[PDB]
Amino acid sequence: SQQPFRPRIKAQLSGSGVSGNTDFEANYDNLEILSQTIYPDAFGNSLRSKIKAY
Amino acid sequence: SQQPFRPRIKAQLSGSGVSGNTDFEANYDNLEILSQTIYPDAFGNSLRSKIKAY
Repeated sequence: SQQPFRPRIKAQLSGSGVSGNTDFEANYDNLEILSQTIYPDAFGNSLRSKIKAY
Repeated sequence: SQQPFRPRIKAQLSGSGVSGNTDFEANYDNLEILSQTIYPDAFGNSLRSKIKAY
């Protein structure tokens, strides 16, 4: 269902987590999503033939 | 077979007529027929599309 498409990446997690008994809320890691929009493009070409006899 | 059409109406009589002993030929009435001619007319409209891809 061809539409302008939007592919997304997620960056690498690059935080220190938690050590030992510390719970996750002391260092939550941030998921980051980057995006791009790809709009379609129509293009074509045609060939016209001669008369059937030829 | 939709040809040009021609309807007709019969007009209503007027005119004095004859009185007494006067004979009919002294005032003949006119049986008047009126007609109209309706000629057909062709008319139409159109919508063109963009490329199938669009």
